[PDB]
Amino acid sequence: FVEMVDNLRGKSGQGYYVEMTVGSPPQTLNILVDTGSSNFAVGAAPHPFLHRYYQRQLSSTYRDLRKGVYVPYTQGKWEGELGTDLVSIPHGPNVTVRANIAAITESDKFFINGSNWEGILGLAYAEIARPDDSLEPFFDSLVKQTHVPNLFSLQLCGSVGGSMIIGGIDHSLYTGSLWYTPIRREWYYEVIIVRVEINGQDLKMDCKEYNYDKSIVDSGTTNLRLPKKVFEAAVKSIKAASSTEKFPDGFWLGEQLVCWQAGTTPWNIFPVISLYLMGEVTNQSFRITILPQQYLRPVDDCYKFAISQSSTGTVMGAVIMEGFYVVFDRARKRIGFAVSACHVHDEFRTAAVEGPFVTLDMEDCGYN
Ligand SMILES: C[C@@H](NC(=O)c1cc(C(=O)N[C@@H](Cc2ccccc2)[C@H](O)CNC2CC2)cc(N(C)S(C)(=O)=O)c1)c1ccccc1
Ligand SMILES: [Cl-]
Repeated sequence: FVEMVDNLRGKSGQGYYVEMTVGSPPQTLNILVDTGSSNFAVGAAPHPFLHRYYQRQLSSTYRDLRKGVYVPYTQGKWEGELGTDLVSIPHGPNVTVRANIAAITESDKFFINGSNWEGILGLAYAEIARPDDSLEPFFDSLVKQTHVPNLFSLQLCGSVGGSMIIGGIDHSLYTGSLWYTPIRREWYYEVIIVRVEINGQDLKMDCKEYNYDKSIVDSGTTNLRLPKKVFEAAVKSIKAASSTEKFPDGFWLGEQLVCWQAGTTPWNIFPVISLYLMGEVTNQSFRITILPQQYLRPVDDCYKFAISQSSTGTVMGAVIMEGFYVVFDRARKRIGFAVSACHVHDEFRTAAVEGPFVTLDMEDCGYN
């Protein structure tokens, strides 16, 4: 699928986007790729931060749906006007579909001043689509209206780059074997984590903990976010493996940045981290392992701590995704992980995907 290879750009900390076109003739926009949301939504007014925006009056295929949408985030809020128009992805399959568009007419703390994107492509399911499940998401319009197979894969390469392969997989982007975890239910890309090790040390928690109340795969979130009760323990252990050097008790966020002279970065006082994921077969699991490199983000070389808490559940943000090629195999209701060809890896230890493991009572790990 060489046409689609390297079709993502970005800057550290500012997200991964793909170029799309909207309306007739096409208007070109950069659009953030987010697997943790389900609306396609673009700037539609001259917000000053925006390099460009969808100008509906210039498109003959635009059709008004005469309905509004209001999407608060955690911090990031937008409001827009629903319509539909002709959408296409230059570095994607050679098709065009009529999809839903939320013309963003007002927003607070959503756009990033200095970024080079103007929109968001929500790749999750109708169930979490705003205003409600009737608003069909982009990918579902894609598949229903063309021959494009019901699947996509992401390689996010941590100025950033990567690939979104729409409709398939490209073997050039990973090594070894793909391992697959079921999508527990189609709303977010929900999965079940069944064991967590730090440096190989289990945290011997109840595994219902690791998924309280969700575990999810989300390209639109920077961090590995862990549930309150899990975050606490994770922290204690990673803080314990790391006690060669002290650090502010607030830096284990969040609340500060940490620093070492460039090259002085203390890589190894940090443990690799492992999530075991439910496998395809009863009582079988597999693990994904990431480096401190993945969860220590460049912001003198000052890094942030990419793990954090959530009353939301686990969020396998880009901290996770950067180590792997992730295949969203909607057709078979499963997600696949393979070691990424582009992940950042030193010479002492690299990211890994391995199995099979035996693990009992995996069903018991799904919070209900
Ligand atoms: C842009 C940046 N995202 C961020 O840096 C960032 C974004 C979000 C955020 O909420 N992202 C949105 C999409 C969304 C995307 C962009 C703007 C608004 C909404 C996404 O739909 C969230 N999905 C959750 C509802 C399940 C959340 C956080 N976390 C709270 S955090 C501090 O724990 O990591 C960080 C980023 C950087 C690199 C890679 C990916 C994303
Ligand atoms: Cl439609």
